[PDB]
Amino acid sequence: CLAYDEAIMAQQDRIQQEIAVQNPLVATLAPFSILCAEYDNETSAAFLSKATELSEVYGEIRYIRGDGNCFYRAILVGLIEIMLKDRARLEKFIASSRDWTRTLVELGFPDWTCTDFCDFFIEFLEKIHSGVHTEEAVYTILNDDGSANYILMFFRLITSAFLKQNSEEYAPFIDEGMTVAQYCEQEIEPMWKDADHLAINSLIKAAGTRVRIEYMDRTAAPNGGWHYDIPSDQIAPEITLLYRPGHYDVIYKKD
Amino acid sequence: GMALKRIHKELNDLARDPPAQCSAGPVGDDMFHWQATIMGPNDSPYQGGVFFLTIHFPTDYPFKPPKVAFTTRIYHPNINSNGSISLDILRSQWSPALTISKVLLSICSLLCDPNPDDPLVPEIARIYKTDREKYNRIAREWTQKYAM
Amino acid sequence: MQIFVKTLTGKTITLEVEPSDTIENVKAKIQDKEGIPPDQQRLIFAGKQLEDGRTLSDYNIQKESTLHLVLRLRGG
Amino acid sequence: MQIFVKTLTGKTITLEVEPSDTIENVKAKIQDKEGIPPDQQRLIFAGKQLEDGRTLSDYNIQKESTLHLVLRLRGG
Ligand SMILES: [Mg+2]
Repeated sequence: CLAYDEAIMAQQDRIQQEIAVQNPLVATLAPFSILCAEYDNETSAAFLSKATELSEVYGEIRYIRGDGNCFYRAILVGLIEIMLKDRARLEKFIASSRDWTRTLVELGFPDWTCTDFCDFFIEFLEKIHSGVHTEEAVYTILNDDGSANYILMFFRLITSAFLKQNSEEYAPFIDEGMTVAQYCEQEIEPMWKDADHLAINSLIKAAGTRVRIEYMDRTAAPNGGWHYDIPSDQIAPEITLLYRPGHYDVIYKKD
Repeated sequence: GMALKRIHKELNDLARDPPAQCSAGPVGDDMFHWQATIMGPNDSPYQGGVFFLTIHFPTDYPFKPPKVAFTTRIYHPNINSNGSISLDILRSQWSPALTISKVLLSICSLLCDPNPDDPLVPEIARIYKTDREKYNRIAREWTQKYAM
Repeated sequence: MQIFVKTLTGKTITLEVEPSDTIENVKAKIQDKEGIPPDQQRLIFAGKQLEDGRTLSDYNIQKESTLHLVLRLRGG
Repeated sequence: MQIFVKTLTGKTITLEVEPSDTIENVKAKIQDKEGIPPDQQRLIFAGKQLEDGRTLSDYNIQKESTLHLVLRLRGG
């Protein structure tokens, strides 16, 4: 039955619509108290405890839509936020993105579609650099699905490329019956696919950034909570993310 | 918007470098609906046939797959009587890096080599597997009747 | 506690669960009522795909919560 | 016996284990060396995830076998 597979596709689309009405792709900043207000001592004491402790270090959270793309989206928001504060970094990232573009063709990615995503993202960055895009305009672009998802595809693509560059190292870490080639084509390149540690490691290293993940689960933790730095090697992290089971948001230190 | 811009690029590339056996494009003012044709492969029981298909691009293309169905009836384990096509690229394994050209190539390829894993039309799959002489006869008969 | 599981057709299945029940446990429970193998079930709550090894509490699923049951694509 | 656990940071962790040790026991040993709680660990051998209640002998893990460790970081 294919009314079967088509009916599932239609259902998946309706579920995504349901989430989209409730939450933007990229929220405005909220104070950390809002995260704490999701929890209470009567029904979610462990999560409340984690959130209250994190409030000592973090002042704001930026909610990212849970549409399967949240890790890639949190990272690109993080990167673009650095580039808005650091013009030299922006200029360098433009030159390096042009390198990723030639690197994709060299590795045999589909020619024109992959270059189309690269060019769109590069033009977007060039227009921030030239001042054609204001900060307000940038957040509007990141919330407009068509342009936002074009940009996000660049990040999916470099994630895939880095894995393929390093396939021998990374092959044994895959646990779902796939080669690195198959994993890329099924789990990294398509939209709406969750990121696991393998994909997370790849994106961060491919983008040349440094991330701290605050691991907010229910597990009793040493003072300050569980967290992980990627790469793990004593530079301060450039991006800080909040991980709760199944989802990533972006968070911001008080100082 | 971005979907329309992408669809224009898909059309340009296909006009300039079409997949073997395949043609396609908009039927009217709406860029989101195309018609396509596939010539039955040679050395197949579809030889001599011309098979029509309908392509509908979603409003969030290329982030969701195009919808593609045969409008010409065809005898095949993985293509049903409504023209629905059982092909991973169209559903589970769509990615925005793929194009309508690659979809058409994949459909062609499927006509020459049916997928035996969980077939859309089990009866026809059995006949393909166990009685190729009969499968070829019926496929040729339907080609003559619907695709000529 | 009571949670609801909404299927493809709109049909709502009511389940009785503990917060510490694993998602795998919840899928076995759904198998008991609809006869759908757990290997074919995906559960979704608030955008999140629910992991077999995790608990309902891990996702802050409360009383009267509604999860989506989405079956896996068969292909072919 | 000795076994090796490769990580995505490129570090190899060496562990002292018995065939009768559970996967849970192995994760506790990784915590002693690396500080990752067992509930945040995923261990892989022969390209599949290992279950906590099973032993190293159940999975044919033996002298000088190599496992791969990732963190439970799946998210959308
Ligand atoms: Mg210990």
